[PDB]
Amino acid sequence: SADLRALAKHLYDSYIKSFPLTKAKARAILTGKTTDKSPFVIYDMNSLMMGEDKIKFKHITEVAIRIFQGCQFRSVEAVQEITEYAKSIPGFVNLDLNDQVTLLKYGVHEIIYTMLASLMNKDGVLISEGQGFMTREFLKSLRKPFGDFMEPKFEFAVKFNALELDDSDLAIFIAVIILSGDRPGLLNVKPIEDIQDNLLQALELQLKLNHPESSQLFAKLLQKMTDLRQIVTEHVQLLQVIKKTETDMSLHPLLQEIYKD
Amino acid sequence: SADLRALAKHLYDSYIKSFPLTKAKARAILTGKTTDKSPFVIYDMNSLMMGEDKIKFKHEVAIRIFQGCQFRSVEAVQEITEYAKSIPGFVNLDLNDQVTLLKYGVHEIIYTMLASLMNKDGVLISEGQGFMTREFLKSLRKPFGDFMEPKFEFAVKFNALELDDSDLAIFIAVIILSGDRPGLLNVKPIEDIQDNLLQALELQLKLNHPESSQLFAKLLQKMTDLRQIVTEHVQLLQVIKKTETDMSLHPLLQEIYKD
Ligand SMILES: Cc1c(C)n(Cc2ccc(Cl)c(O[C@H](C)C(=O)O)c2)c2ccc(C(=O)N[C@H](C)c3ccc(C(C)(C)C)cc3)cc12
Ligand SMILES: Cc1c(C)n(Cc2ccc(Cl)c(O[C@H](C)C(=O)O)c2)c2ccc(C(=O)N[C@H](C)c3ccc(C(C)(C)C)cc3)cc12
Repeated sequence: SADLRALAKHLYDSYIKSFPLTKAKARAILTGKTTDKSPFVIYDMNSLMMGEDKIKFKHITEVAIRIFQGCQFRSVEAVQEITEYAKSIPGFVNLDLNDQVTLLKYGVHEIIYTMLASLMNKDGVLISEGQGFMTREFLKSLRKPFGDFMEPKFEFAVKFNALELDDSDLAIFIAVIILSGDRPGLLNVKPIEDIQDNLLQALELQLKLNHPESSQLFAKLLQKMTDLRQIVTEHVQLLQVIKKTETDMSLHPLLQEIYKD
Repeated sequence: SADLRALAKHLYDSYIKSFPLTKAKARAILTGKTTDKSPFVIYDMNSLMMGEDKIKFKHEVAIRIFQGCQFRSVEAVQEITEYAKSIPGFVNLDLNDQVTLLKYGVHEIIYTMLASLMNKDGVLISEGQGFMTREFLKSLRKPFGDFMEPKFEFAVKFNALELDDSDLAIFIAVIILSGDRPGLLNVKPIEDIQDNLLQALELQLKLNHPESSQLFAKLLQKMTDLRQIVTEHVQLLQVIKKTETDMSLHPLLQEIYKD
């Protein structure tokens, strides 16, 4: 039980270090103060063109494309954040290297949607590391197939953010997603599930000591893993339609090499 | 706590009352126990066509097998419907909500209970008196050949938890009482009923499986594997309705597929 506190704090610390924009920092920005500087708001086409001028995005080499490709940049950015984090989970580095890769290959989408929930409200999502805020309505207004890209993630974020999880809770949750013993292609599932049994224990205790008035929060949190998986499925189906019916490229074939799987 | 033991006992009795073929019965048939009579195995044609003699058909071949397979499915929708009414609070909800909860829950319940009738080599049929092999089903002409295999793949993973009926009774309740279903008017009274069911399920597993860590959590993550075979199955329904348009889908099952 103290061992489990050690694990929960350890992961909280790794999560702080590995991820720039935490849920507290992001919640702050999304709702009035802490009133340092408001974010640039993109709400419509014209506010976008000024947003590229002002904020200055790292991914600028249409329009519904250019945003789609910002997500990809940021996703690939995030994957390295997630990989460094995975390496701090007790036992992860000592697993077979083939298993490590597999776990990350399948975990990362699910983890990206989880931490994206942290950056969203009902009305939009923080971009450029907190400097910006793109409206939900604007994203739903983009043409097919791009109008329906972001919406399944907002629908999710609304339900997930209602659980009112802290970063100390998310940190453990993230480690549980990564260590799923049912990913296709794993060679040695035993030690994976051992580690996950420990993370789940720690999550259940964390969840009790931190939210003792919210009954069965543990069970409700594990039920959202269903909703996570269904978003990765709805998203693979969309990448299908893009690679099928879009000149989603030109390209530097060296770019689409970077942004494949 | 005592009240959760009480809810658990109540739901177990409604399970036994509403389902003719329990897991425990299934398991006794599948092994070699003297409590139950060994099944007639069907592993190809002639075995099928000799199984016509030792019974039954339902009450071409891939058509005749899958038409009856749907008949047993309506019956199961009836058995599940009757079980659901026993769950404290369910019948007190909005009527619209009662149907929504069944519309999305039945498939998840059917495939959970179908696991009880299965091991890796095949599946119990005709109330336990036949057994049809996995390879035989897999040899059937496409698209029906690939119909049963996801079910087998889930079942083998799920039967690994070694749950028994007193555990399934509660779990099946939790499935039906999910507040995250499309088109529900008042989620909140549903979420409260589910909150009790999980509390009850938690205790039930800790008492009935004291040596197996995080079975509460391992079990709940299997709902992700169920949702997946439901979505895989409607994809396959679309294809069946176009290739073999000679085949009738029962209206109760018509209404359920619109999601
Ligand atoms: C991390 C992330 C964020 C912050 N957003 C919102 C968002 C919305 C719009 C823009 Cl222009 C954007 O980029 C800006 C410039 C930024 O954050 O700096 C970000 C996202 C929007 C969508 C996604 C997303 O769906 N990523 C999926 C999981 C994804 C897609 C494709 C890949 C591969 C590797 C296959 C290319 C991985 C992951 C991820 C994110
Ligand atoms: C409850 C159930 C059982 C016990 N099985 C195994 C099985 C396999 C084969 C037969 Cl012939 C069978 O029926 C016998 C006669 C019986 O009475 O038990 C049952 C099943 C196999 C499949 C399914 C299932 O997926 N049913 C869905 C609702 C379904 C949808 C659509 C169709 C068609 C092909 C008609 C479009 C069938 C079934 C359900 C079951």
